[PDB]
Amino acid sequence: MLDAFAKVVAQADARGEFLTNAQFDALSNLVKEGNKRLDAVNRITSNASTIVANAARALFAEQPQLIQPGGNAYTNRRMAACLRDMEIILRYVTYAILAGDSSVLDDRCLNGLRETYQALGTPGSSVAVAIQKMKDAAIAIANDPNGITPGDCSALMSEIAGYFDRAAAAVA
Amino acid sequence: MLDAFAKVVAQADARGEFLTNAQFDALSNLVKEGNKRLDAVNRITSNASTIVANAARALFAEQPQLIQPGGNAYTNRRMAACLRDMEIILRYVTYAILAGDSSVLDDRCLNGLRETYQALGTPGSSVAVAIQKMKDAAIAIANDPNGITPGDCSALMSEIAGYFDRAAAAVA
Amino acid sequence: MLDAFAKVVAQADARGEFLTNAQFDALSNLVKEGNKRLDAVNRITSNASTIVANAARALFAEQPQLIQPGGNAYTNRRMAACLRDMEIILRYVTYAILAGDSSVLDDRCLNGLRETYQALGTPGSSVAVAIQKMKDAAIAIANDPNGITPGDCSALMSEIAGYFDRAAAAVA
Amino acid sequence: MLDAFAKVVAQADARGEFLTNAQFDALSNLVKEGNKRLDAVNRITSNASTIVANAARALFAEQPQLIQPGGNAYTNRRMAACLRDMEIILRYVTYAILAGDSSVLDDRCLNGLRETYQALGTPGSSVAVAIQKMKDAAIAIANDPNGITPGDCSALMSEIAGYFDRAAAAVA
Amino acid sequence: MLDAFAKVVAQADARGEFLTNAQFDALSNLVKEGNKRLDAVNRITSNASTIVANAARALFAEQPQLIQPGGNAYTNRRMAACLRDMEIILRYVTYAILAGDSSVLDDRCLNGLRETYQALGTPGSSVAVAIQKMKDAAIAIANDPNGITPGDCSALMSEIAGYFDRAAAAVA
Amino acid sequence: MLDAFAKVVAQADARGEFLTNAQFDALSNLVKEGNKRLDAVNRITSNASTIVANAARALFAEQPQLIQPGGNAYTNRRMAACLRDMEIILRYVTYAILAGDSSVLDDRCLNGLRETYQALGTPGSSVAVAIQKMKDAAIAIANDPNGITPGDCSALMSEIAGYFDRAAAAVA
Amino acid sequence: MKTPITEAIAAADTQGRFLSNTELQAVDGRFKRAVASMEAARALTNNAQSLIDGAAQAVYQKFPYTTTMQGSQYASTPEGKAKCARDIGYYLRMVTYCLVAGGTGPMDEYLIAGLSEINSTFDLSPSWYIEALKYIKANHGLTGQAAVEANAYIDYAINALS
Amino acid sequence: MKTPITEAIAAADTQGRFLSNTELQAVDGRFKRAVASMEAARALTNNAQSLIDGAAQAVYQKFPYTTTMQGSQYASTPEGKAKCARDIGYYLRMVTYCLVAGGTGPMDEYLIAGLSEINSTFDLSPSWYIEALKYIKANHGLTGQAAVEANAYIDYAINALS
Amino acid sequence: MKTPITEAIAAADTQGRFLSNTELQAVDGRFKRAVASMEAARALTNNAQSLIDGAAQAVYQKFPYTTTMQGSQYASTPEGKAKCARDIGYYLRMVTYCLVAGGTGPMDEYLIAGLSEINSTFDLSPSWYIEALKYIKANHGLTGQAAVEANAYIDYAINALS
Amino acid sequence: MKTPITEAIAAADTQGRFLSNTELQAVDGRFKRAVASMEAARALTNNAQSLIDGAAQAVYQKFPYTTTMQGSQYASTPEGKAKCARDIGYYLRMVTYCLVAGGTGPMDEYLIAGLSEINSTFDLSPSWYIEALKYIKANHGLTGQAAVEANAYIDYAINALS
Amino acid sequence: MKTPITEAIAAADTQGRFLSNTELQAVDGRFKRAVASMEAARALTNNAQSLIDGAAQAVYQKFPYTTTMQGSQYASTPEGKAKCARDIGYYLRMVTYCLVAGGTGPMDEYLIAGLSEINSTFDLSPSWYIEALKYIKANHGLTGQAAVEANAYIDYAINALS
Amino acid sequence: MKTPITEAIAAADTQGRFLSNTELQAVDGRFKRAVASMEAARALTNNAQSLIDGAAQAVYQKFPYTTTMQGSQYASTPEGKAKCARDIGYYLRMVTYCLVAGGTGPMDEYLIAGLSEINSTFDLSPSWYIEALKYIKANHGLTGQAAVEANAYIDYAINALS
Ligand SMILES: *C(C)[C@H]1/C(=C/c2[nH]c(/C=C3N=C(/C=C4\NC(=O)C(CC)=C4C)C(C)=C\3CCC(=O)O)c(CCC(=O)O)c2C)NC(=O)[C@@H]1C
Repeated sequence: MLDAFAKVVAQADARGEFLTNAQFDALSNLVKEGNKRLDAVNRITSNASTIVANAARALFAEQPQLIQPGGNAYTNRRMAACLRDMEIILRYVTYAILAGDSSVLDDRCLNGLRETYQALGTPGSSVAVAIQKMKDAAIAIANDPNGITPGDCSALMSEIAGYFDRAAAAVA
Repeated sequence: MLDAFAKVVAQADARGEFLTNAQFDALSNLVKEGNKRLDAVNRITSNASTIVANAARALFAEQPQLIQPGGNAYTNRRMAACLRDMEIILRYVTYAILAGDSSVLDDRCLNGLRETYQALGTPGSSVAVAIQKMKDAAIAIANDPNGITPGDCSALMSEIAGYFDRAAAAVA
Repeated sequence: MLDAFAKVVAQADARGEFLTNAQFDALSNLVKEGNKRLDAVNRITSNASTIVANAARALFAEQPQLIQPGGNAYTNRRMAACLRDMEIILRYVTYAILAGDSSVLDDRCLNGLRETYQALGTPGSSVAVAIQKMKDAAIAIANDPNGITPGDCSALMSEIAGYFDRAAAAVA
Repeated sequence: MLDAFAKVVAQADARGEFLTNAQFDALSNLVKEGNKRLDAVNRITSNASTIVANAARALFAEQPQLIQPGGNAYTNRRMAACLRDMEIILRYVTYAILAGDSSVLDDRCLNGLRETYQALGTPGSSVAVAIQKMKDAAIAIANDPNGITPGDCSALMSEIAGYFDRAAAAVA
Repeated sequence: MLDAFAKVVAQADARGEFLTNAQFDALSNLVKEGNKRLDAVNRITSNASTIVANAARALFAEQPQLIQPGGNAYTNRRMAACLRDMEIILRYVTYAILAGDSSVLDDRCLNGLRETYQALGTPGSSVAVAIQKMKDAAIAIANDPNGITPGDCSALMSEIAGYFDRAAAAVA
Repeated sequence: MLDAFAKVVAQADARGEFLTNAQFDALSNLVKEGNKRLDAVNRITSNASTIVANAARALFAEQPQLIQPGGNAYTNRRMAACLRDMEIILRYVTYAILAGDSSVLDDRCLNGLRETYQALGTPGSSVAVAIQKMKDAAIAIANDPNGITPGDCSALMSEIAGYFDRAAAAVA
Repeated sequence: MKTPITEAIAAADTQGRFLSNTELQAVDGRFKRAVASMEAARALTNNAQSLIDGAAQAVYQKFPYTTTMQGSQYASTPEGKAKCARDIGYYLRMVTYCLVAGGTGPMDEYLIAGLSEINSTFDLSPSWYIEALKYIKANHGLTGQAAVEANAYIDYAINALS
Repeated sequence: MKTPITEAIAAADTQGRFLSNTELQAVDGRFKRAVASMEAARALTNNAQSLIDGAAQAVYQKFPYTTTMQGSQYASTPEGKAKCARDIGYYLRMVTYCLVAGGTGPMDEYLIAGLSEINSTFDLSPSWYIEALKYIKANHGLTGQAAVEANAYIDYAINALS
Repeated sequence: MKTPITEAIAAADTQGRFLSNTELQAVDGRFKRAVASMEAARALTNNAQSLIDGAAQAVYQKFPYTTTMQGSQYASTPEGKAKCARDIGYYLRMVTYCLVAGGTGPMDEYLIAGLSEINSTFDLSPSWYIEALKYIKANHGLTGQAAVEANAYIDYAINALS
Repeated sequence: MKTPITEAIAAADTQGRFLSNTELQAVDGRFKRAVASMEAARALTNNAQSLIDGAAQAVYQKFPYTTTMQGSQYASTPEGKAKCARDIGYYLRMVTYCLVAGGTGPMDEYLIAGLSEINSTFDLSPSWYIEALKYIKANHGLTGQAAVEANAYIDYAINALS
Repeated sequence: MKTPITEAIAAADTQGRFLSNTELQAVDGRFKRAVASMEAARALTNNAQSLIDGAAQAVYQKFPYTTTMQGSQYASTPEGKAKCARDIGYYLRMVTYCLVAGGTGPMDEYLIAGLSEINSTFDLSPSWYIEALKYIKANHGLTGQAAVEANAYIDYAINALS
Repeated sequence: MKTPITEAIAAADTQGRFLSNTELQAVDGRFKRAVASMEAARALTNNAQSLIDGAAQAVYQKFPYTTTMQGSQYASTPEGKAKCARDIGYYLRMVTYCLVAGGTGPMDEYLIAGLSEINSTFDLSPSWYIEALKYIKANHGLTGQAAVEANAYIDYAINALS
């Protein structure tokens, strides 16, 4: 597992170099923006249940074959497994938003996940739809300008978007 | 693991259908024939030891290279392993005769067994000979018309034959 | 695991033969030379630490890129892992010298070691250099004519050389 | 684990005796009454959830100190643990009703249960109240004369009562 | 494990009460003093090795029978075990200084430690001497008025003293 | 585990002393007698099966209540367990004869064995009879003057007797 | 899938044993009981629609708020009623599967596994499906041992919801 | 009990390590944030009764059937209302504990563990307690970071019920 | 002890489950079959002595060397014959226990466990006890399902010796 | 394969250690004893046929029924005698392997593993092979330590059959 | 790599939990402390050469034998001094990494793991590197909390060598 | 304690086996080698003081700084020299124990276990004790196999320090 700081460290060690000002300024700026990152993580986490549910409800409205008999989300065991996967994916995304680095998302969630959905026969392209469903909902929640010190989080909201696309790209 | 009843259930659920009369009659008939199935299972099980032994004795009479030095059934550890395999195969066949379905035989015995005999270098074609040796002996025992309420078990004896050929086909 | 005696046994059993004089004489001669084999094992073992260290010191003198930042032996965790591998290899060589047979070296050290050094990205060709570094040092120590009953160990020293080349051949 | 049949067997073996008619008649009578035993087990099992709930609701009505802050059934973790114990006890009682012997109840539930409730500080005398709460409810359900072939189950209902008192005696 | 905050919480829940101002003021004051607590923990931790060593050196100067042949700290395995115990005790003390509560020290170090030193035959009274050796050294280090914002830590240094005496009281 | 040599070592270390001539002579004499010790171990081991069997046959002839229904050696599972215990005891005795010290017999067989036979209800006094049955048979075999270089083993045969009595004393 | 036969086999394959008279007695009991279970399953199947349509109303009467409140979890829309009727059918259909198979396996696999996660996620109250199961149990019109089989698996569902 | 300090210690005692600057930074963050958490806990505590009494009505208005239906699980009796008001107090009181402790531990230990078993056994709908938590969240009258702490632990409860 | 009822309970207590229709069917099959098993056990018991005395001679005829050879393992002494007759009784008595209990448990516990260790230690040939079991199986004079129960447990013994 | 050298190595490779004087002493003891083991193996090998042919008759005399009884397990046919003589050779040949290797490994691997399963399946009595081993032990014509090595591995076989 | 953030995540991913206010407080403490850690890392970096060159002499003065004794482990050759100065730089550079990352991870991964094996194999005395760390700690010219961060990670190194 | 005999027993007690010719050969090798080990142990013991006093000076000459530097880890005080001479005696005495026992056990148990922890804690350099072991190895005045035993256990110590 790496965060935005440990990543820069690991790249300097490989070259045997101390950090340069170009890097002490980039990391100092990361710190300057930490409060935004924490609001974002708090906001998405405190709406985890609604994000997954409404995203699930909409996925099954658009693709009703996932829930008819013989479908991959038919029966409660596969429905629960499906809601679980959506929760697990959103959980490792919020980890990446806090670390400022996607490493945890890759090693411990996405890596090998495409091979898994093909062994059990799950439509990864449908999982990808679910992932970008939660993306739009999470950004809406994280970037909500209400009840929070006004400011620009556009850069942050773009980074958050990268983690979701990274996940939906790894399964589709 | 599935039996003849759970199999029909699993096929209706996939289509989301209640059972039709065509299936309530097929399963009711299966029940009508249960006593025959139990005699067959009892008869083969109570002669397991003689079935394996006489089948082993005959396999090594026809293929004496399996037991000469350097042979795959040479030494007591490989002889025992061989008698064991014969017993294990006959054991999962009698399971299938009771379940009316080969699923247990496939998942828990035959599946992957061909790859195993090729890794250790065992003649699967000789195992296949052993399996149809026990088949003829078991049917003889199961279909013995003596000391049992007379009737037709020809359909049953054919099903039993299918399980043995299924096993000898998976190793040969 | 086999030794020079168990190997000959295993080859007779495969043909179902008692041993012949040609083999009772070869094995009796092996016994005649046992004292030399024990001096050799004792001498290499009692200089294990210096063999690995001086061999490591020289490997990193000739290939200083293994120890500069980004190198496979950079940091103490990879340096230690490297000294460890050198010690582990020398340890299974001394096992083979005592058994008079390379089986233990193959099954429990070399087999699969090439695939391992390619997964983690280690230069197996550098490991091979290290192995023949210890070879020359160990033979020097084992064949030292000082403080020991004079005699010919040239045959033994050649066998010992075979175990090292076998190891350096399996990684290079 | 013993049932009414295995118990009689174990007592004959200790004396090395075949069974006498006095015992072949007692065990044959047990069989004659098996249908009643199965109705009883079915009836209590199919009302397990209501038995435990209504019994819990009444225990906490009579002893409201178990559920006020600082009480042993305060917080949801201890409430659940308490409902669980009630379910576990009723579960091993229904096992004894089917076996016609209390052995399973003793070895696998009651034995050591008094020592457990004193280590964690639970009022075993309150557990005993809960147990006889379920007893009266279960007998009411098992002995309900409605929707069932009329007959005398008074002997059975007395045996069932013995298992509950045995449990409430072991904790009180 | 409890800290000064979780302890107050656990005591309110037992009575079912919200916190009173008397407690919101005590806990707010604890926070006011947190910086001192962190300096203390940092200072003792960064001198752990010297604390244990000098304390060990002095214990064996005063009680040279612990290290003569037959002594409980004779041989390197018992010397190391002894230095280890001193390090482990100092480690759970620094945990208590950070938590503001001795619970972790009791459950995970001291509880059962007296019974352990009597089974293996270690002089607990000597362990107690070692513990108050580290106490005086740690307080000296933690309360050093040099290179730190001047202020009163006398209350803190007394709490720290309580954890050491608690440990030396549990073994002596 | 200790042998006659490691025992003397452990006693010198406790006093911090080098060995004295009184001990270099005692241990040198032990070596002088090693061949006798090896014949004894070989002779008892190569008759293990007959020792246990004939000893078992005689124990059950003298105490026929151990094998009548309800007896502790009744049924094949308790008979086998009994023959097993006799074999296990004789096995740790032959270990002590080779080590010249009873430590292995005490730590790994006898210690706690009395408490075990009282929990399961076995007559330890009968086990003691079995143990001295094997003693007389083993000494007869070990001290047989036939087919072996003549000499005095009376001292050895007395030591062997001590190990058996030690075992029969620990259970009786 | 948990049936009397797969349990009998599972008990033998667990201990490495061939089947024995101990297990064959267990299957003979299944084959015998099948006569009463079949005619129960046939009846529930033939009157499945009236039992679903009546079970739905028993629920909408007991809990009228489910037809007037706003929310995708309620039956206040035509799509919500379709979903409810569907779910009630699912429960009844699993009861027939359990009778045909001779055990809880069908319901265990297809319905009970994950029930708590789904009922919570989608804010479906178990009280609703128990009421629908109580209506079926009272009105399936079975008598004798056919009714004992039906109620056995209907109560088993109810206990899973409680 | 899960607090920032017990986690920092747990992380060290797990790896056999002394504390380090890695862990002390974590506790400094607790000590700093405590200023905003305390004044939130003080406020919720001082206005606890009006927040419970208003939260109870928010529920009885949203789900009016809980005041008219028969059953010990409903608030249609004076004893049932007492029980409901009690439970709502329990939730609020755990929120204050979480603010005082600096983490979820209090709520995890005393409330969330066993919640699903109890809510099912006693046929209590989670929708009720979420509505009561939504009313507190809207009307606690906190602003700034004091409000961020309160809602953090109120939403954490709501997610445990969802 | 392995009976149809202890297996049914064991299968439930294993998965943490209450009993179900799956297990009760298994016991109903035991209670039904008991009628045929009982009359088999009664018959073997009433003619136990003639079956033991005939079984002993079937052995001494097939393997006459057991009556003439020297050794405590043989029946060439009056004490050895007593031992043999005793062992044959043991086998028959376990068969009755298996019929009374409804499964192999009695024989599994009291006889089969340790059989190979004892038969080897004391140099008792399994061929002897199989011949005695074959004589009982042929001459027990049972017919119909009473005979199916007896032979089921006699063949089970024979397979344990093979 | 279990020899003095593979044990010495196994003991070191187990603890992660290089060899030590502890293990080299163990192999020096093998190299020394080899002189007595070799001449034993040479002798048994050179007189192997007379020892097998005499061992076979010792068995047919002690247990004459093996030459007259019907059954594929007996030596009452020319094929059965060939099989018996073969098996006796196998035992003798494993004894020589054990002497050449310096330990039980050869016999452990090639003969003792599975002995009980085979001797039971094929109804071969261990008493037969022990008698053949007792005849070899008495008539191998070895003296001194060569005889101590031979009997050590012959008795080891006998104990495996007992 | 052990940082305050990876620990906070690790603690959550361990228990299967989403992040909570418990963990976010821990990271806020990192972000705050970063201001003091950064300016420490910047200073050590800008004066890195004078601190290495002075640290090397502090060692050669305290242990003068390292400059006169023969052996590749000593600084008595120009290549040996280069190696020593290199190692001292390594230690200082890891201290800056630890300040930038907010924890011991960099030093744990790249330096402390394997330290005892290397220092023993190559006969490097820990006393040397502690003296070099003591010289840096005294002369880095930091004040206030910037100095508290530097010494925290320098003492952490020293304790790893002790 | 690791001796040739406890290993031979341990190898048997591990596999549940009686001793065999495989293990007895291993002990015969111990009993034989004992003649050369004993006279080595006797010699080292009789000349133990001159070997310790000479070994101490070999160290103080090679590393003269140990007699002039300040610190409780050095021999610059009369108490420090006593400690050093004591430690050197300890090493020699363990070598004699290893010869008497026939293996590394004595040194493994009493000296090597914990060596790295102690040598680090007390800042004792392994180079010192290796130099003292090299002086003993050169000057013990043994010849032939008595010297091979001594150096075997002295080099074993040296490798433990390297
Ligand atoms: C006392 C038990 C009886 C007895 C023993 C005895 N033996 C010897 C001589 C020898 N014994 C052995 C035995 C072994 N050495 C080994 O390495 C092994 C295992 C592989 C064994 C079993 C040997 C080799 C000898 C020397 C050669 C020989 O045959 O003499 C003696 C004489 C004393 C001595 O040590 O030489 C004795 C007394 N003899 C009796 O009369 C006792 C009944």
